[PDB]
Amino acid sequence: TKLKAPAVLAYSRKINPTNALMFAVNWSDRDNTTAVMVGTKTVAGTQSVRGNPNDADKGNIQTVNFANLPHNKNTLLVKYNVKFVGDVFKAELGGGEYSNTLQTALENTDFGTLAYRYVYNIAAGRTLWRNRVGAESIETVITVNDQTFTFSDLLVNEFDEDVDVAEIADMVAGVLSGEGFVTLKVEHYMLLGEGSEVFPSQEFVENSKLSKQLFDLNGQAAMHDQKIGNAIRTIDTWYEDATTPIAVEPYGSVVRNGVAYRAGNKTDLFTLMDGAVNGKSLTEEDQMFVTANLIRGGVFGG
Amino acid sequence: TKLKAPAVLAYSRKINPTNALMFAVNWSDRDNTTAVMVGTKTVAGTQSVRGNPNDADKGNIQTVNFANLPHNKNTLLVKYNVKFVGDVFKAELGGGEYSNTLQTALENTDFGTLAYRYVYNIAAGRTLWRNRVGAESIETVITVNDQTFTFSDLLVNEFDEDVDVAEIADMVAGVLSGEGFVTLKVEHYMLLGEGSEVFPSQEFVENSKLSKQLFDLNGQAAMHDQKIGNAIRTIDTWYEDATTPIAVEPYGSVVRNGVAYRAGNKTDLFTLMDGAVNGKSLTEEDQMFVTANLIRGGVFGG
Amino acid sequence: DKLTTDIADTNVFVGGWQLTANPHEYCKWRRGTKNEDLVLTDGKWSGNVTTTKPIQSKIWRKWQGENGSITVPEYLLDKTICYNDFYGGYEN
Repeated sequence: TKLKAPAVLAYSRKINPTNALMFAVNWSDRDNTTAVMVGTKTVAGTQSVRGNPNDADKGNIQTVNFANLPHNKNTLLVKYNVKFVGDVFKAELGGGEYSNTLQTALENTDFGTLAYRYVYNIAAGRTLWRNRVGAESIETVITVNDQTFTFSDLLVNEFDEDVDVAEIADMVAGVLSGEGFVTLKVEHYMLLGEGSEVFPSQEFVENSKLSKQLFDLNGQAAMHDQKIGNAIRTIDTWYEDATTPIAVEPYGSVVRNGVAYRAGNKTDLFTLMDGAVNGKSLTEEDQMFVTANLIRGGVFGG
Repeated sequence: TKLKAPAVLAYSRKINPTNALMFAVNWSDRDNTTAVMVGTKTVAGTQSVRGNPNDADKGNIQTVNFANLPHNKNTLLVKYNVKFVGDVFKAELGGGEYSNTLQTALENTDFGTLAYRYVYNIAAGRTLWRNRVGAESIETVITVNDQTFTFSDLLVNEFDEDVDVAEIADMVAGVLSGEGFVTLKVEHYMLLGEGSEVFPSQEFVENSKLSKQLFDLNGQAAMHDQKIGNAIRTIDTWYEDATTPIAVEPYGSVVRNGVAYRAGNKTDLFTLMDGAVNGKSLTEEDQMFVTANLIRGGVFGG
Repeated sequence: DKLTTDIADTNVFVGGWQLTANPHEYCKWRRGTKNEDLVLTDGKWSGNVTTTKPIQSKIWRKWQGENGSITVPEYLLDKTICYNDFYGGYEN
């Protein structure tokens, strides 16, 4: 026995968001959208690094990218489309023995809690990352198969029971449990104030003159689709000493805190995945974690 | 012990001001706000550069900006929204092996005084550097959670007692010590005189380029958001040989004076946070300085 | 075979050559290589130094430096001495 893995085994992304475009609107006039633009501003700092104090003198003086709301509109709108996709247990490019034993292992997983946590991360505005900082009110409009759901300020770190989140999560769980797909056009309205600086996705650059460069599409401020998709799967509350939901990862790994939350304590994806294939009984929360990693995607080879 | 600081450790900015848009009003006609336009006059002159002696014969048609009040309005109005945000102890890139120790070492911070000095720098006119100079009348209106506050005569150098700043400081300290945000719409009306020349903030030009760029949003004179953020945190009167409040820097460093006040004398932020996570007894003033830096934010790694 | 009881020219019984400049030219006290000195000034190195990062695997103690100078042979001046906080000079 002991089906190990295909070395080539990989799964695809079952939750595909678009690039979250940023627009400037008013809280009452949400139809007059204007492209928030990514400009560049120059900056004179103080050269304050942790190490040597003898270069605290003279300017830091460099250019960065900035994106502010114009001072005639006080609301930031974030447009994206999240497409949940079915056939989640089939391997896109992995094998056909290990994948179907994993399919039969997770065939009784609770897709309802999975879909509710995804639609809650969409609806509470967790896809907004620092744009929620100092927001009067966060209104999320989710249009799914010609049905508009409006959400007020929900508490994000706890997945409290809401009937409209459960309503959208019904078709999202129906998609994720079987075949098919569903599309969620999500519009965020946050009253950031007139002229408030917004926070689009920053870019990775090496030889650029900009110290910080924001992601843009034809100059319009936008968030990365991988950033939005990372904030979809910030549902993991089933690791050891769970306090806050972290992103669904094969190791429970957060880059920012610098510590993996499921590595070294036999609660990672690969040990539970090999156990689920080899026939030991999985509990419900780690079954949901393994299914969440399957619909996240990733090469589970090695 | 020996809790060594993370290399990725950073804090977000917690005092977020908008760009200070500048308008022309009268002293008794405060509602008619006309936007102060940056004019730009051309100056004819040959180029004189060190690297190109062959190009000094002809060229360098430069066109330098300026910004005065119009000849029918005698009051300059400066509008900006300062957004104070809470949970200043949360590290955004740091983590929680060091940032959680900082939470539990700076919980005894008197945020009342911190916030007082922030709102006093807001109200007294620290955010109006060269255009409060020579003004026969200074006025500040703060609108906060549908409350209007009026300030006329506050000397900016010392933080004297006035119950109006104190009133706002209460809700500002309640934000900064706890969770949430507060927004102060600050409009400064300074009576400089009929057609007096005003002072927007300056973009960085090269050694060559043009003489001086004034800060423009959509053609109208304004001042930088980080420059106002320099004004708000200008509360540091707790370094050794403290004469005037300086901007709270991780090294206590001012660029324009060519000296750093807290660098190289064991009062820099980094030694104080390592002392806090190693648990030696801090006084109230340096702990307040550390909390002011964490409110300011910035990456502290090495 | 070097510290012998002869006078030679670079020897120890030197006689006749003390009159000449030969025992001070061919027998040089602290005869070293050319040795130029790359100097660290406030964290900023002078010549072809290029600060690098050490492996941070097992370092117990590492003290930092801002001033001072390093003595580099002229042979290794051709390439960057690549000064580092943990181990000083090398060939990389």
